[PDB]
Amino acid sequence: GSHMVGQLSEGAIAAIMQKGDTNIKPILQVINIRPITTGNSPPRYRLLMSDGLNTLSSFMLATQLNPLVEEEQLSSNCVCQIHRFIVNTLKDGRRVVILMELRVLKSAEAVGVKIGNPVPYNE
Repeated sequence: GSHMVGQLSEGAIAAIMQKGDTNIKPILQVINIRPITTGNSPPRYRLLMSDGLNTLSSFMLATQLNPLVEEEQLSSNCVCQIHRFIVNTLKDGRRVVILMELRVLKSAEAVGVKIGNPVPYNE
């Protein structure tokens, strides 16, 4: 039947990393979430995300969305649709993608596994 990767926006990560058009609404799977060091500032969560074809490790959650992580709605394996995001390219070429607005379409436990065979984007 229909493959699980059919749920994900295959090619969105390449598009974001090349064209940088933020007027798209890609559906992505969360692979991992990690808090980073922030000192006296609110926690920031870095995400490893998948579009089914690629993963990218440089996604960041806007802190306004921290409750999604802290109340355990946005977690490893869940599928989200991104509705607003910002691209911030660093001096070394790394392109950080900041997720501002999103919908959790399908919970981690309704998915259950990492979907497909995505490979890290590095081109």
